[PDB]
Amino acid sequence: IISTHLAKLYDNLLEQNLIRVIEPFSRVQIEHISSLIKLSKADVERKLSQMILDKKFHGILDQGEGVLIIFDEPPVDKTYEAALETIQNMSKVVDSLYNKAKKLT
Amino acid sequence: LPKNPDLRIAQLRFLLSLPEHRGDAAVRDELMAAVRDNNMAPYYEALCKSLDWQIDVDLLNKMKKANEDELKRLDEELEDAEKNLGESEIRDAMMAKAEYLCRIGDKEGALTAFRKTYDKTVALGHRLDIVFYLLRIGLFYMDNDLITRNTEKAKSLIEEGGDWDRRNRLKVYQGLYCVAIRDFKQAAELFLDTVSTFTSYELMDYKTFVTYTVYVSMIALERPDLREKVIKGAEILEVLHSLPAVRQYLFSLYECRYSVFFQSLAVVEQEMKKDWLFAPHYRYYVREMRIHAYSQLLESYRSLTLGYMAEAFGVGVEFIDQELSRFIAAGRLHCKIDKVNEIVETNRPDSKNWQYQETIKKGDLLLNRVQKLSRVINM
Amino acid sequence: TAAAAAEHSQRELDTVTLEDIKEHVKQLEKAVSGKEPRFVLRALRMLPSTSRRLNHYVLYKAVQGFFTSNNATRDFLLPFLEEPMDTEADLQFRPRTGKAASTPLLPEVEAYLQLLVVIFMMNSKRYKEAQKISDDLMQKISTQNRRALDLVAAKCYYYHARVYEFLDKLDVVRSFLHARLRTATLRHDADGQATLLNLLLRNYLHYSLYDQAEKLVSKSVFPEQANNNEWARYLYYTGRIKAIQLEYSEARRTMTNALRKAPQHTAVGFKQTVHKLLIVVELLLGEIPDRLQFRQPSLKRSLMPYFLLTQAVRTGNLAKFNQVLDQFGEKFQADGTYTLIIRLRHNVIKTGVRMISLSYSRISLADIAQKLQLDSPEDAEFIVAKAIRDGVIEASINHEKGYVQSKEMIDIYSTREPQLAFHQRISFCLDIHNMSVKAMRFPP
Amino acid sequence: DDEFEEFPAHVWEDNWDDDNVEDDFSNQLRAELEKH
Amino acid sequence: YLASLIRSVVALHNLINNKIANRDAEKKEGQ
Amino acid sequence: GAQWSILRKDIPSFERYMAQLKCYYFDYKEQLPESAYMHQLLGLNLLFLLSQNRVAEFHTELERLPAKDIQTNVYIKHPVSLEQYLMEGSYNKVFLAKGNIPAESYTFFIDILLDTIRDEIAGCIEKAYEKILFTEATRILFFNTPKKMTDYAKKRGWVLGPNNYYSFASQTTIPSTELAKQVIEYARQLEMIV
Repeated sequence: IISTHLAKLYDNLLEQNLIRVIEPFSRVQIEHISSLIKLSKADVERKLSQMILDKKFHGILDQGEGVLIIFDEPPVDKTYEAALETIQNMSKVVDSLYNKAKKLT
Repeated sequence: LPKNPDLRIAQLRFLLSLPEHRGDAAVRDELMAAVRDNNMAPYYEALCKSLDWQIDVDLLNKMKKANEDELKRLDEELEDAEKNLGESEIRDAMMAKAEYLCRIGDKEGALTAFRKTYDKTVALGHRLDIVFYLLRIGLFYMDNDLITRNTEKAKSLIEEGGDWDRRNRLKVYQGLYCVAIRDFKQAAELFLDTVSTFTSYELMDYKTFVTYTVYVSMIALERPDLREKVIKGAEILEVLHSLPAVRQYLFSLYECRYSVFFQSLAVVEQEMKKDWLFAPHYRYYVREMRIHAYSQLLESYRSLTLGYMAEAFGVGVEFIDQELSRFIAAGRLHCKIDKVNEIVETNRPDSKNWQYQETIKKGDLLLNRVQKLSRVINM
Repeated sequence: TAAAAAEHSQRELDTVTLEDIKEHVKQLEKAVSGKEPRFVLRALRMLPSTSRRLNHYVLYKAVQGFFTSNNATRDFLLPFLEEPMDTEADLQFRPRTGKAASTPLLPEVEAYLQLLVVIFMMNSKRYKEAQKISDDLMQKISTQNRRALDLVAAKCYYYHARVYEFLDKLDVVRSFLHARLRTATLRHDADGQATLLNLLLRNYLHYSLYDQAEKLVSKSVFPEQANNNEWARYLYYTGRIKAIQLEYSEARRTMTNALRKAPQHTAVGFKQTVHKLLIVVELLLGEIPDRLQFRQPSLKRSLMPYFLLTQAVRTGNLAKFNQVLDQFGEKFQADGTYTLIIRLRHNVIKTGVRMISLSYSRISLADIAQKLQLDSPEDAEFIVAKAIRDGVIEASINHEKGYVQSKEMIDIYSTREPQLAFHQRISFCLDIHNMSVKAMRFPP
Repeated sequence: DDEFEEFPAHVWEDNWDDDNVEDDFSNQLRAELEKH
Repeated sequence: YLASLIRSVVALHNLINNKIANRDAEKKEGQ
Repeated sequence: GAQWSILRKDIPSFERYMAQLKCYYFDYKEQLPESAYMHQLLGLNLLFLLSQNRVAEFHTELERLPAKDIQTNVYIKHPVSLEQYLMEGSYNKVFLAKGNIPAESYTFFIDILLDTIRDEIAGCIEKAYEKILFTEATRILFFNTPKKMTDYAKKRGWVLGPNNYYSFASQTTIPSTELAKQVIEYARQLEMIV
C-alpha cells in the first residue's frame, strides 16, 4: 500500500518530528520551526492545527506575531464536574419530593 | 413494504407548492401521471383545490368511476367474507380495503378502516404493520399529532414484544420524524444506528437516506465521533464512493479545506430547500453549519487575522466581519473582534470559570426550587 | 325531568360543600383551642375552590342553622341572602344540631362565615349591600383584637379592598387600610402586614401616586415570612416603581425573582403582567429577552404586541417600531407603558451600542457610528460615553486616535466574590435546614 | 391556593434567527466570488 | 456548598415524611 | 407667585408655589375646571426638574400627567423632547434646540439646564475619554474662552496631565479574620443541637 502506506508513514513521522522539535520550547517562531523541520510554513502550521484539534499537544497557534504558544493543560476539576452532576441529580430528587408532597397535600 | 403512500408524491407536492417550482411542468406531468395511475381521486381533488389547478373533468370522471367500481367490489368482498368467511380472512379483507383507501387518498376513511382492523386484530406483527401504514400516511401529511400517537402505539406494542426488523423500521420512522421536527441529535443517532440495517426502502432511496444521515451527523456530532462514525463508517464510505458531492462536503469540512466547504454548503442548501422534509429547517441548518465552520477554524488559534479568515474561506473581508459580528452577538462563539486592527481573539473561558458559571446557574435554580418547597410545606 | 336531575346534583353538591365548611370551622375552632394559628391558614387554603363552587344558596342552607347562638347576625345575613331554599329540604345541618351548649360562635368562625357570604355577593355583583356588609365585618375585625384572627383579618382586608376597587373609589380604603397597616405593624403580624402593604401599594399605583408610593416602600420594611403570593405582588409593585424611577437593574432582578416565586399552575393574568414588565425593562437595558416566554402557551396571545416590539427593536428600524406603537398603543396604555415606550425610543441606540461593544474590542468610533447610522461621528462618541456613564458596557475610549477599548475581562474566580456567593448560599442552606428541623412535629 | 383575580387574561425552540435575510449563502457567495 | 445542599435536601425530605405521617395519624384518631 | 419666583430667580419660592399648584391641579380635578394657565407652568416645571437633573421625580410627574397631554400640548411637549435628546446624548442637537421655546417663561431654566449639561459632560470626560487635551475639551465642553475653562479648572481641574490632558479617569490583603469568622459560623450552625 505504498500508494497510501507511504502517506501514513509521512504523516505519523511528521507528527513525531513536530512533537519532538516543539517539546523543548515555549511560544516560538513558526518560521523557525519550519526551518528546523525543513518543511513549508503553511503545511507545518496546518499539521499543528490538526494536532491541536485532536488534542495531541496543549498548544495554540497565533497568526499575529506568527508563533505557537504551548502550555500545560491542568487537570479538569472533576470535583466541579461531579458537583454539577450531583446538582442535576438532586434536581430530580427534589422534583420527586415535590410531586409526592402535592399528591399527599 | 408498499408505497402506501409514495412519499415522493408529497415531495413533488411541496415542490409544486414552492414559488418558482409552481411552473415545474415536468414535475406537474410526473405528479398527474402518478395521480391517474394510482387513482389519487380525493388527493388530486385536494391538490387542485390547493394549487388552483383546473379541476380535471373527463379524465377525473373516468378516474372516479374506476375508483367507485373498485370501492364497490372491495366492500362487496368484505361483505362476502363477513357473511361466510372467518375472522382471519375478514381481517385481511378490511385491511385490503383500508390499503385501497390509501391507494385513493381517502385519509379519514383509511384512518377509520385501519383503526377498526387493528382493534379486531390479534397478531402483533399485523398491528405493527398497520401502525407503519398509519405512520407513513401521517408523515405524508405532516399531521404531527398522528405521527406521535402512532409512534406511541408502536413502541408500546414493542415493549410488549417485537421483531428487530420492525425495530429498525420504527427507528427509521422516528429519525424521519426527528428530522421533520428539527431534532437533529436523535435524528443522527437513529440514522447512524439504522445505517447498518436499513430496511424501510419504501420510505426513500438508500442514497438519499445516507445523504440525510450525513447531514444530520455533521450537524449533531463532535469532530471525534464524526471521525469514528462517518469518515470511518464502512458503508457510510462505500456509498459515499458513489456519492460525488456529499463526499466533498464532508471531507472539505474534516480536513478543513475551506471555501470548498462553503461551496458544498451552498449547494446542499439549495437541495435542502428543494426537499420537502427539510424545507422548514434549511435556514437553521445553514446557520448552524456556518457557525460550526467558523468554530472549527477558530479553535486552533488565539489571535488570527481577519484577512486570513477571508482568504481561507475564499471570501471577502466585510462579509466575514458581518457574519462574525452577528454570531458573536448570538454568543455561540468565544471570540471577539478588532476592526481598527483587523484581528480576531479567542476569549475561551477557563474550564474552572465556565464550570463555576454553570454551578452558579444550577445552584440558583435548585435553591429556588428548595425554598419554594420548604415554604409550601412549612406554611 | 332535567330540572329535577339538576336539582338533585346541586343538592348533593350542597351537602358535600356544607360538610366541607363544617370541617373548616372545625379546623378553626381546634386551632384556637390548641393555640396554633396555621390551621386557620390551612382552612383558608382551599377558599378559592369554595368560592368557585359559590354555594349559591348553600350559604343560606348552612347559615340558617349555624347562626343561632349569635343570631344577631341573622338580621343582617338572612335579608341580604334572601330565603330561596326549596320549601322541602330535610337536612337541618348545623354544628351539634346547631347548639348543644348555645355558646357564641368563635370570632374567627363567624368572621370566616360572614366572609364567605361576602365572597358570594362579591361574585353576585351587588356591591352596595356587599360593601356595607364588608364595612360591618371590618368593624367586627377592628373590635376583635385576637391574634389568630390575624389571617382572617388579612383576607377580609383583601376582599373589602377588591370590592371597593371594583366600585372604583378607593381613597377611603387608603385611609382605613393605612390605619389597619399601622395597627398590624404595632402588633407584630407578618402575613397581614405584607398583604395590607401590597393592597395599599396597588391603591397608590392605580391612581399613579408613584413617587409617594416610592417613599412609602423605601421607608417601610417588608416582612420575610410572607406568602409566595404576597411576595410576588410586592415584588411586582416595587419592580414597576423602580422601573419608572429609572433603576432598571433592580427592576429586572426583582421582577425575575417575583416571577420565580409566583405559582406556575395558575394566575395567568399575573404571569402576563409580570412578563410584560420584565420584557420592557430588559429591552430598555439592552438584553433581548429569550423567546421561551413568547412561545409559552398561556402568554403568546397576551404578548403578540410585545413580540412585534422586540422584533422592531432588534431590527433597529424606528419605522416599524413606531407603526407597531400606533397599532398597539391602546393595550400598551391599558397596561400602562407609554412612558416606558419613550424610554425605549431612547434605549434603542443604547442596545445597539451594547451589542456593538459586546462584538468588538477596539472598533473605531466612525465605524460604530456608520454601523448605527449615527450621522456626525461625534454623536457616537457622546452616546458611547453616556453608555459608560450608565454602565451598560465596560470600555474606555481614546479620542486621541478615536477608538473604544473594551475592558479586559478578569478571572473573577481568582478573587473573593465566588467565596462571597458561596457563603451567602451556605447561610441559605443552613437556614433552610434549621427551619425544617424546627418545623418537625411530634405527637404526644 | 391563590389566583390573583385582580389580573385578568412550529414544534421546536428557536431564537431571533428569523432576521429577515435572503438566501443564507447562494446570493452571498455568488456576489462575493463575483467581486473577488 | 454542595454538601450543605445535601444536608438541606435530606432534612427537607425528613420534614415532608414526618408531616405526612403525623397528618395521617391525626386523621386516624379523628376516625 | 410662581411666575414671580421665576422673575426673582428664587428657586425656593418657585418650588413651593408650584408644589401648591400641583396640590390644587391634580387633587380636585372634577370639582374644578381646567386651569388655562396650568400646562404652561407645568411644562416650565418640567424644565425646572430637568435642569436640576431630578430625573426620577421628573418621570414621576410625567406619568402622573394624562397620557395624551404628553404629546398634544406644546408646553408639555417641548421639555419632553428636550429630555429625550438629553437622555440620548445628542447635546449638539440640545444646544441647537435652544430657540424653540414655546413660552418666554422658559427662561433661565434653560440656562440651569445648560450648566447641568456642562456638569454631565464633565463627569463624562472624567470617568471616560482618557487624557483629553485642552483644545478637544474646549470644543466638546461648550464652555467659554480657554481662560474661562482655566477658571473652570476650579471644577477640581483634574490634574491637566503634562499637556492639559486633564489627567484621566483615575484608575490582596487576605480577608483572613472575616473569613475565619464565616467558617467558624458555618461550624457553629452545623454543630448546635437545633
